[PDB]
Amino acid sequence: ARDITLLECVGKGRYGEVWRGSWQGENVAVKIFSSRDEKSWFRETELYNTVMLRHENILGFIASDMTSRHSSTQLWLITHYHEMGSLYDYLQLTTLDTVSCLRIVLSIASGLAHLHIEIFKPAIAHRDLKSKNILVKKNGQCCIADLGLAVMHSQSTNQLDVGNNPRVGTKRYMAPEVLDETIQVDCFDSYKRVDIWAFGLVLWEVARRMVSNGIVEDYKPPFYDVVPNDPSFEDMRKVVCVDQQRPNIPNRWFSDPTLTSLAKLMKECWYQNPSARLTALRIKKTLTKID
Amino acid sequence: RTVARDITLLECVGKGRYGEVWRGSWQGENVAVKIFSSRDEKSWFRETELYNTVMLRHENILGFIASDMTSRHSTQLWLITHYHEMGSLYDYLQLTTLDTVSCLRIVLSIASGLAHLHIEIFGGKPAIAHRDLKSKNILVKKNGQCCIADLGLAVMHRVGTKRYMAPEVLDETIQVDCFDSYKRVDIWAFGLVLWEVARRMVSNGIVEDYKPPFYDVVPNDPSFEDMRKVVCVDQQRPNIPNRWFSDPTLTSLAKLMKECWYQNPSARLTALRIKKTLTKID
Ligand SMILES: COc1cc(-c2cncc(-c3ccc(C4CCN(C)CC4)cc3)c2C)cc(OC)c1OC
Ligand SMILES: COc1cc(-c2cncc(-c3ccc(C4CCN(C)CC4)cc3)c2C)cc(OC)c1OC
Ligand SMILES: COc1cc(-c2cncc(-c3ccc(C4CCN(C)CC4)cc3)c2C)cc(OC)c1OC
Ligand SMILES: COc1cc(-c2cncc(-c3ccc(C4CCN(C)CC4)cc3)c2C)cc(OC)c1OC
Repeated sequence: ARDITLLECVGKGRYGEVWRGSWQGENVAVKIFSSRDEKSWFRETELYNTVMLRHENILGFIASDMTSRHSSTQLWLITHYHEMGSLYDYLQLTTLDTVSCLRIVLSIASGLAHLHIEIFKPAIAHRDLKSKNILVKKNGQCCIADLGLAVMHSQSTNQLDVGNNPRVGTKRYMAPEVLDETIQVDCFDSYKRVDIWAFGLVLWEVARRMVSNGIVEDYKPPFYDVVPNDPSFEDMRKVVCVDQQRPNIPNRWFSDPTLTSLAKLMKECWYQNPSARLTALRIKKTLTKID
Repeated sequence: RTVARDITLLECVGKGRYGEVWRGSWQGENVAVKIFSSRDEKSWFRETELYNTVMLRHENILGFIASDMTSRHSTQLWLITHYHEMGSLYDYLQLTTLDTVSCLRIVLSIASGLAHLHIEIFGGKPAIAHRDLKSKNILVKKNGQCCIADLGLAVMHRVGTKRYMAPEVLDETIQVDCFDSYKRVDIWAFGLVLWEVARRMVSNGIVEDYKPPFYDVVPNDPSFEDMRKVVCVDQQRPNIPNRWFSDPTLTSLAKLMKECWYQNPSARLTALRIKKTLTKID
């Protein structure tokens, strides 16, 4: 059985559309790519051909299809379906206790460290980490989605595959070295460091929604207060590179041991010097020790 | 909205290192399903990337339907195309002789497919070199035209089958930074295909047996070294039988295949010049 039924659109954008569908009675997500984003479809297909990629905190792959008759091409990616939707969605309708906040950020760190670390599976940098690319599971863990911009590297064979996708990361989550275009494009470690920056921004988005002493912040995206709505590449460069802005730590976090620890972590994701930033493994280890 | 992805696999029509090819059906409609071996997965990725770049549509190119990747307990890679029940030119030449019209129709259809691969169109398509042209990678259609198959090694602007390698590939002098070099390698291979087909064309009651190129000078599964010695060191070329020189079509085809086999790659005819020559024969 390969028959798939499309039930409802759960997402529409420049990237294409995502549909909740049914396959052998089980929900599946079906991403239909815009022809503009054919290189992401191909790159995502290459990444999911890695057999050790499979991980509880990585969106689980089912199939990839390129179909064509005459001059018309369809590009499908079929994955497991997460009915609670993205972290970005989830954070806007719920506050978190300490246990939920740490389960979410530890699971994202565990997924990110699984991507970053070579197994003797190539080491993989994501390059578009953001709360819309993180899905919430019913067990309270998250999984990382969208490997369309991913870079691969094996130290074992001295291979670096940066792909040929002209797509760039989400402007709001771009590291300073990405915004000022100084990033070392033939250095694998540069791409892991951009992920750590983005992860710091996701930590901040999540921590704002953890209640302490009866106080919580509203859901906001990174840099909500310092850039125009729908910020341009230049808008983000101004705040991150010229103004040296970082997300503000609400003073109320400093009364809570958990939020104090998370504030320290996210600040170690945000050094302008990329080599100063924590590794995904160090972040995983710190979050394992926090309670 | 239902998406019927169910492909029945009905009979296996090919097996080998590459994996297997099956006659399949999708909604009553015959399809060909190439199921790749782990060994040959790079050929699935190269052909998928090519078709994700340019959706080739040509009567003399095997018709693309789908590239499918499925997760199992490992990854299955399927390429789905149009089905040609008459099979490969290699298989077809074994149990059939040709007359002048069918011979020219076969080789002009192959030239047309190859010129279409090779030509850059702006607007369009990149220039494409095949890199494994041979009679096994050509399929015969019921209208008596062929289509070129297997873009697994194709390059846009594994190694080729050793028996069909051009001198510059065997002696490792191919100018790898000039895209025209890959075109010239295809033309050499096209020359050998031409020779395989022309042997099966009847004239004055005579035909040659089906033989693969260099059948008389190298073993079955010839080594790289076996091929280099024949093609590069001794500079041998396939035999033109005397009986061809009594027939104006075979005389013109002998001249054509000779102009595909120059040791100097830049002296070889282009696919477009071969097409023109073939339109002036008979
Ligand atoms: C992969 O291959 C095959 C696919 C199909 C098939 C099945 N449903 C729908 C379609 C379709 C409908 C409409 C559009 C376009 C129309 C123009 N508009 C501007 C945008 C949308 C594209 C595609 C197709 C092509 C049938 C086939 O054969 C009978 C195929 O071959 C096996
Ligand atoms: C990011 O990337 C990919 C994501 C998914 C995916 C998987 N499960 C569930 C979803 C989902 C379901 C429902 C909602 C709701 C929540 C908000 N509400 C206002 C309407 C929408 C959102 C999200 C998605 C989007 C699939 C993908 O590919 C098949 C993705 O591409 C890699
Ligand atoms: C995912 O996988 C496979 C799918 C199919 C397949 C089956 N029915 C219908 C389709 C179809 C085509 C095109 C559209 C259009 C509709 C109009 N809209 C504006 C743009 C999109 C919709 C649907 C396909 C692509 C066949 C396959 O095999 C031959 C597949 O591979 C196993
Ligand atoms: C070269 O390459 C590819 C070829 C094909 C392909 C397409 N149509 C038909 C065929 C075929 C069918 C049947 C016979 C024989 C078997 C029984 N009888 C004694 C005579 C007939 C031979 C050949 C094939 C093999 C598909 C591919 O991929 C999907 C290929 O890969 C690019």
